[PDB]
Amino acid sequence: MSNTEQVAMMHTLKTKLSKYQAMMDKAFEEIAKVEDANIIEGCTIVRKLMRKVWNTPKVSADLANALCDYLRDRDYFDKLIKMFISPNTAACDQVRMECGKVLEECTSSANLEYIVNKSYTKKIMIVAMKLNKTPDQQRLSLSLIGNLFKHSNAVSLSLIETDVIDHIILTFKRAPECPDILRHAALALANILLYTCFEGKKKIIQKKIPEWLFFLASQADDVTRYYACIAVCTIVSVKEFEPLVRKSDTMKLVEPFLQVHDPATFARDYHKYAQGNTKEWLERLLPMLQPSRRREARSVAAFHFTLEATIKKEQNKLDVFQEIGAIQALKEVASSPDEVAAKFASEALTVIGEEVPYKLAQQVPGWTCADVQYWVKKIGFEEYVEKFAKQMVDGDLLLQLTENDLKHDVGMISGLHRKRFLRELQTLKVAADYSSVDESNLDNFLMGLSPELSVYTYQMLTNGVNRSLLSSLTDEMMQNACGITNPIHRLKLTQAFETAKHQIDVFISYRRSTGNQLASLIKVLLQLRGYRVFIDVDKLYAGKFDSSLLKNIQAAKHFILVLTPNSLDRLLNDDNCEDWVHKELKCAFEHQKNIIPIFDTAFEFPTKEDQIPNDIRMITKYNGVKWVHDYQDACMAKVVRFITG
Amino acid sequence: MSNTEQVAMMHTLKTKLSKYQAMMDKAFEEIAKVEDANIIEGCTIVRKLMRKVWNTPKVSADLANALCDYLRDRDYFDKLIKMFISPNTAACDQVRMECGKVLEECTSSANLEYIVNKSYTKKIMIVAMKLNKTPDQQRLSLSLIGNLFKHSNAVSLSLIETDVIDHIILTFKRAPECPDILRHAALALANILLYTCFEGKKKIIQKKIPEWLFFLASQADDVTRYYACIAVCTIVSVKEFEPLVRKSDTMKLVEPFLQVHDPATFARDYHKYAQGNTKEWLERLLPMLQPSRRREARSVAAFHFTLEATIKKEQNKLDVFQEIGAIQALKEVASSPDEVAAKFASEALTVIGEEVPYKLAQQVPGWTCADVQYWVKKIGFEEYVEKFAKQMVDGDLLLQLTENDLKHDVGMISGLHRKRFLRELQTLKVAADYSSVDESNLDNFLMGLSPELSVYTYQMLTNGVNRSLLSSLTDEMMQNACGITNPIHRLKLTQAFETAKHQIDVFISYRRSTGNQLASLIKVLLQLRGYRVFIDVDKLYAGKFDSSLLKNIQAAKHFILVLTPNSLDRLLNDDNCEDWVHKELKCAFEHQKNIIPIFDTAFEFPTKEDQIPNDIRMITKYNGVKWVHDYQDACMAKVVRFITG
Repeated sequence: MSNTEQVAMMHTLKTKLSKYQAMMDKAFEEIAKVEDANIIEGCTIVRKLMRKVWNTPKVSADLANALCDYLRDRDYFDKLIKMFISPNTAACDQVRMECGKVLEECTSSANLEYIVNKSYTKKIMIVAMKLNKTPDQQRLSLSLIGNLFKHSNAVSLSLIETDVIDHIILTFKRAPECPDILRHAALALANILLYTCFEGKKKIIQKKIPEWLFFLASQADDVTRYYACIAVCTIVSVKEFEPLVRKSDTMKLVEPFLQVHDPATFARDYHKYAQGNTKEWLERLLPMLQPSRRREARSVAAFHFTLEATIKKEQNKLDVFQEIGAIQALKEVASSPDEVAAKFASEALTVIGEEVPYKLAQQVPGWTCADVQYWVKKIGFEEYVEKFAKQMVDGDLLLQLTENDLKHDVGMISGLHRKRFLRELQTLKVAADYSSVDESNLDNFLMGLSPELSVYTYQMLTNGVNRSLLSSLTDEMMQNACGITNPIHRLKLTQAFETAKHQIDVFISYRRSTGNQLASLIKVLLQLRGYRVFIDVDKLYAGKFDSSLLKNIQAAKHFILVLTPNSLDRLLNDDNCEDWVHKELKCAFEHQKNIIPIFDTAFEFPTKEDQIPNDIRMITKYNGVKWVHDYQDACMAKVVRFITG
Repeated sequence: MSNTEQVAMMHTLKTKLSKYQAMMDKAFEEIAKVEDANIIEGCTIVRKLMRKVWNTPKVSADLANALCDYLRDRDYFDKLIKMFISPNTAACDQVRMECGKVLEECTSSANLEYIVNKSYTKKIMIVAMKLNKTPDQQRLSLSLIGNLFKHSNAVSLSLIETDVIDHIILTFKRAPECPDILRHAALALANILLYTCFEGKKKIIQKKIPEWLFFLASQADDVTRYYACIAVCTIVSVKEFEPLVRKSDTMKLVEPFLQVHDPATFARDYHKYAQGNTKEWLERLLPMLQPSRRREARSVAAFHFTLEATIKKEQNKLDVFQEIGAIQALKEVASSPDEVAAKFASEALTVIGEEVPYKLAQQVPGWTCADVQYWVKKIGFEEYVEKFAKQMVDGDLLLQLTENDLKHDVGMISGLHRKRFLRELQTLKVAADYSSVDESNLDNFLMGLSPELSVYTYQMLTNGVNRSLLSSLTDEMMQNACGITNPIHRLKLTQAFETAKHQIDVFISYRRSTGNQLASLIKVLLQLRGYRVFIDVDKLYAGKFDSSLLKNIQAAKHFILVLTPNSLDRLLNDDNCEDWVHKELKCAFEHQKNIIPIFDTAFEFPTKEDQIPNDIRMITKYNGVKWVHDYQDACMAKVVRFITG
């Protein structure tokens, strides 16, 4: 499998993770409504998504795992557990069903560990035992039960205390008409046997489980038979229980069942149930290959490891068999006289092949020059690798590259070759993880905004940009400092800040008939001293009378009221606030403007002050400037003092 | 056939598909009225279009198929089915007829599969059996019947349960006068026999069908005879049924009927009926070439395969005979002592010739360097191919090319060579599918806007443009980022975003005798300022006063009122809205015009403002301009400011 494919996988993973995180959040909004149909629909969407994820060509396992992690990280998993185990869920069993199905999809090793750490284990087990009303409930029950049985020996042994084995027996005995029940039963038995001590195995066997595994291995369903063969061969792998399985006759079915199948053919049937098979479950199956075990057990183990090798080739994770050392046991079995086992082991070793030179870390800033060399080589620029080495290019340096650097320091002459190269580098830039350095999850943010914007991450990050600062950038800063020359991309992120939401110094109020002199004079005089001073002289707009007359007051810090003879007279009995000086002054009072009356020399307050409306009457008590034409400069200085405080 | 022709075909296909999709939509808008003449006319147009499509020089089959797909995709096909089978259609059987004729054109393999998937099959069958009232009904009936008989064995067998065979017999027996009836009968018999199991074949034969096929093969019509010869030779190809045909002279007619024709002459005759001939129908005919079958059956099969080879040469799909392996059976027959069959088989093999090196995928971004090399070669740039290879050019890179890249990295020195090359590349760009990457069918949108604009698709798509954003682009973004340097093309898409929304600009209201000279001057001054400004004097014609006065206001955005010594006067107590200035101003308010009073130099509002009707009273509290004759230019500047903000 190529480095182009390593990149494509990483890229796809990051991309679809970002996408499915968002879609999962939407589905979790329907869950978080806490309404039956919405929880059902949300869980249905999550279920569909998780299955589609598992059906994704090769990143399926990683993408499933990452979403299982995200479910824990978001507490979505915790919420599902609570909204499954809660007795209130009896209001609609279909809510419990959909929650349970999702939990089934999400029962990763780390999710089961979470369940154990939070001690939900027995609650979930009992609630699975309560899921019994229909074959669907029974299948889901046996599934969740069997999934709990993928945790360590102590947990399985603790769960034996529930006597769920008898519940399992009764479940398949009730509804053998469903092959999927027989599958989930045989699965549960395989899992518990694989994940239990000698004592617990003995307790399981006492429930006539070898004879029930004979029953299961006698069914028409190859997946049930596969699990039944694994389960009995797990028992057979223990010396003292071989006679009990011999008495069950199941070993006599085992090898013929394997003989009439091929692991890779069975893989295509088994895929739906192969999804979620894991390293520690392989580590526990590995002992069944050993020459100490029965030919039957060795044959099952060999067939199984070939099947897994097939799947792990597709996943590009054949390394697991080297990590657990299974390759040695396969060689032993391939050399053994157990022809069936030896064939399957030889076939498994045929699938094993050879290692990758490097698995590249998605944290590409951490790349050594050796990594860059390998990448460059594999993307088909071999003749330049020596020059990259000579230039001592590293992960960080790659991310900074421009065509000039190629043109000059790499000496890479073809513009076309540069285009080609840069396309790969852009792909890589998008694909790369930055969480190594991105404290702010700016990468995640950009991906969410649009995936390609990932390309800019490292530049802006290294310029010291972070997720909080994005609000504050000009198109210039973006374009130049962050190098986002594409205006389309700039527009996209601009839309984020367009959607992230949701001055006058002095207003002059005056009498239009008489304050006209003093007010505009004040306007002009204040325009000397650098104040923005505004007044309804020469300015009105937008048709129906301009509400600017109050908006301009709201924007103003200071409110000057010109008081000329009889200026206040029309405010008398203006209780309906019809007078515009009233509207202006009321607005000033409501918005706590720094209000200054300026008294013309001839001004006098109205005799009937009590007739001034209550909301504005306070103006008769206010702090103001008696305007004296003789002392205009001093009067204006006083006005400025009231403005400056 | 050249790659230039592959491109021309692909181009034409994409082009005419876009066109005929739009035309089909128009016809479907007539159908969607659910009114007899509109359904009839729409279906008539679709029928004409489908026949014209079938008459299209090369791409006929693909274009027909793509439109059959589009019909399903648009649910147009579903609508036709419903509007055919519905009992309400008995209101006008001509509706059912036109729907049925269109369905006949549109009964591709996938369309028949749709019918089967939706279980409409028996409903359509029975309704076809009800189409019996005229020779036209009978022909269409036998057609739809025969078309249903081109689905797989189980469907044909299920339709035998209707005893439609007796209906078929009675139909042609009723109307022997019509060659087209005899054709659709012989077709239905050929199809059902070709698409049925042994048991169903036996049931068909029991309806005296060999003797009816004698009758049909005895008729003067060569197309009826062809189908009759195929039908009997289908029966003759089955061991137990040779005597059931041999009871009749039909095999004795068969070879002489072939002998007096040439497959290519018959192709030109049969064309009308040669349309729609599937691979699957060929796959079922292939066994009739085998040396196990009669000389008659081998002769029919050989003649037929020559005829089909003739048509598939024209359609550029000779590959079918390699895919189904018919070439081997033709070689066997060509080697056989069946001289007539051997001649036709030799002629068929003469037509077969040799394969194309590549059939290019219209998804040209997916092209390998090998594909580009092949393209470059075939467009007549062979001497550069090695340089393209050396430059490692791919599908994506081709789409990015500029003359600079040719000039430098290809070292294509002739500007003329570049022009020539770019012309082909533009053609290819237009022709190419992008749906591989275009989530939004922006390609389709651009094509619909104008086909050549396809040229820009890949650039803007790779810049991250999508169908939603197009509204929002500046001429700069278009020109520069999207590279649409042709302003004409920019204008075209500008028209699209103009018409993504949705003349007198300013109306002048006045009291006639006092707005007068000023009102007129306002028109003149605003016309000097470029506004199309009109007045009460101008816009009264050939009818009632209101009915010409007011319409100007709705089309205007801006509404000036000249306020004057009798402006508002006649509005007082005008509760019945009798005053024309009232009607004008009310209309302005109702349609939210940005209304601006212009106060004459000696203007006063009515002090008895409370007598102004409530719907227009707001005008006394409006943003206006005091006209002062001495400052006419400043006043008009102010008017412009109120208009523009």
